[PDB]
Amino acid sequence: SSYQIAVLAGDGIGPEVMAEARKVLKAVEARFGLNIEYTEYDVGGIAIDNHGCPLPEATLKGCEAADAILFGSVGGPKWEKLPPNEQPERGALLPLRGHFELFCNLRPAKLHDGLEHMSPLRSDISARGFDVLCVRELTGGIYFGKPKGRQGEGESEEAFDTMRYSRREISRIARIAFEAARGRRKKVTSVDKANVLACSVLWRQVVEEVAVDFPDVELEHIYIDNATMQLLRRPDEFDVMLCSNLFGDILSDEIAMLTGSMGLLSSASMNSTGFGLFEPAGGSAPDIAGKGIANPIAQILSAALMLRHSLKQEEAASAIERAVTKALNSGYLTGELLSSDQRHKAKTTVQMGDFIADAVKAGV
Amino acid sequence: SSYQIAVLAGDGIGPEVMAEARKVLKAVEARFGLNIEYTEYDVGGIAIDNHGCPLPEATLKGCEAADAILFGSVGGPKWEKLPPNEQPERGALLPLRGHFELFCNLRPAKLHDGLEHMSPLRSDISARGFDVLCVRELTGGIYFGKPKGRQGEGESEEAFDTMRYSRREISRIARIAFEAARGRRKKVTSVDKANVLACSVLWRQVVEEVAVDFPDVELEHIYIDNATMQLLRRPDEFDVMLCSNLFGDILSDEIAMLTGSMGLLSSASMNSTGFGLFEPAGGSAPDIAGKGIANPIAQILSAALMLRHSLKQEEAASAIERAVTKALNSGYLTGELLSSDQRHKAKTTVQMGDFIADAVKAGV
Ligand SMILES: CC(C)[C@H](C(=O)O)[C@@H](O)C(=O)O
Ligand SMILES: CC(C)[C@H](C(=O)O)[C@@H](O)C(=O)O
Ligand SMILES: [Ca+2]
Ligand SMILES: [Ca+2]
Ligand SMILES: [Cl-]
Ligand SMILES: [Cl-]
Repeated sequence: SSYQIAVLAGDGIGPEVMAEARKVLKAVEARFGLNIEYTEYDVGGIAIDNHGCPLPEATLKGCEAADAILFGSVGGPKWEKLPPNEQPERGALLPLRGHFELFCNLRPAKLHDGLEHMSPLRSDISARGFDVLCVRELTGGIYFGKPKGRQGEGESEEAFDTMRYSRREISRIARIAFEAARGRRKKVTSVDKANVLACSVLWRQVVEEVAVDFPDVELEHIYIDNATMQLLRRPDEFDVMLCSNLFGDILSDEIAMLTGSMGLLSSASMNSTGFGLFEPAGGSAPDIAGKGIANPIAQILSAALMLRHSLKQEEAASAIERAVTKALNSGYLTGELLSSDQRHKAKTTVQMGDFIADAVKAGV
Repeated sequence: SSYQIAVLAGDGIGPEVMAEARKVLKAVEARFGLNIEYTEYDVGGIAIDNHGCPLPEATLKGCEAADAILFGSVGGPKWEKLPPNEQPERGALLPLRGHFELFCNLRPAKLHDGLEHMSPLRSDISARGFDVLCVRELTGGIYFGKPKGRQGEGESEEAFDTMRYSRREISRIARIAFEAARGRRKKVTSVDKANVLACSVLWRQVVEEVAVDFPDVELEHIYIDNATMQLLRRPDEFDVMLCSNLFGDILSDEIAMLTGSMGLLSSASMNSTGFGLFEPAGGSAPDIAGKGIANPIAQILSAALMLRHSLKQEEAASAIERAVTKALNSGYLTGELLSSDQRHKAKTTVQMGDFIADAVKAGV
């Protein structure tokens, strides 16, 4: 019936961009007759300010009462002297993922036509283009493995983290990657360090076991140091990249930055029942906050991921995506998408959201 | 008195490039009156073929009787179906590092003048240039931490690796990085994941403790997912990058590939007594082997690192480096350094070594 969304806009540009996502959602709600109710909750640094911790009890409970979390961004210089476990970004995101079992992170990164010049890639590499989905295991591996901590004092004081995966954890993230490849270009590149790590040995072994169910999908394996090199040089050769938690973290940010256009990229972190956490791929960009400069496209597109993946509102999700395409091909781009001689054509955050929501209303 | 070198040329191009390094060493030996004796030992795939394992007992003992290991490259398709712990690359390199306590890996990567076009970076980024030394902790962390293995069966079978660092391990790699920065551009970027990992919390804490002894060196910290993004985009902003084992592995290969010219880059892995293992940064490139095509500069420069760091032959090391510079500025470049319209000017491996050794002889 009537969906419930926990809106966790966080810090920096999170609120001003979330305002545009919500604006575009309003247009989609009216066009498709969706009944979505939203409640806002403090998270990250504003929650520390307001409630003394990055993930208040009340915010968590709001997320459990929701069908999805629409999440902005967290962190900023203000909290960047806090002891590393009280800090906003890890203190909002890791417990969210752990509590809701959001084991699947999807971060698709593509080079958009006309924006090749912005890619830090050499012009003939960006001109080939790319389109790489990183599928990253989000609730296991070295992030949540135990023992973690430290023992001892002085020179022999040591600290430790345990990277741990079971067959079950690996197979459920691998199926996600194969299924995604199946509807893309039918190739999974599994990324590990199987020459060094026992988790990676089992990782590679299991993802190969999952492959039997996808005889139309090509699987190759690559070590993470090789994957990071190869993506800099021929990112067009990857379709779906399938990674454990630490590796996926590194790789997803790497190809996102290779696009040159992070303010266009969004993220889905989902559990097996369709609940998920939907967010822009970039940070809270505190330096540009409250200035009407941030690109809201990433947050807008996060709301379209939320519609699709949690609310099963595929039409609505697709309408927002095309209203974004339309912006991008009708000269509605924020300042960071424009070369320095074109930076005077920059639209503000409000202008971007206004356009994109008008487009949805107009039947794009 | 008379130095002893264990020559472990390995597989692929390792031998034909090592022949050029040895040729250039002969010229340096004659010019500086150095008495260097060399013994060759099988390692990697040729050792599996010849002795049934990648690091024969006899090879190890040859390395213990040596002042340094001059190491080529290991691995190739031939051994790439072996169970992952019998494989040549990990089976030669990790036990070498562990046995000789080679905790310090130095991999300097710079963009050479005139070779900017080869960098996968966008032209205005490569034109700024860069010069980044990755200092990577090589004997600890998740590579050698215990417990490592697996337990269980079926879906609940799990495997595990332990990332472990002590204050002592961190402080000795950090001093190396600060000392290196001190003689470069006086900045250390320490790379960790302190927002997630207990090893990284202690890592950051300790490297900050080491910093007190280097008040002329700026220290900043960066997370590894951010470091991999930032290096793609503004690699000119880094001087020394200081990393743990897994992270340094990823980062050193990333900036090496950002140079566009891996066949020029070499590696030093050294213990605290000056013994070390010296090797080209790139692999065994099996596809181009025995064809007189491989760039020997990386192996030649590995021999100059060996002279400097193990044999305390600074003059000799410097003479080889300048003979390399001279090649590179006198039109002696192998095929992979030349744009496709200039690829007819390519020199062979023998021609490169001949030139570089002539240059040393001539008093470069
Ligand atoms: C903030 C940090 C814990 C987080 C991660 O490592 O997952 C961030 O890097 C990300 O990619 O969401
Ligand atoms: C082969 C592998 C074990 C090794 C490493 O991870 O150290 C290689 O990647 C390297 O960089 O030397
Ligand atoms: Ca990240
Ligand atoms: Ca490597
Ligand atoms: Cl992991
Ligand atoms: Cl490590």
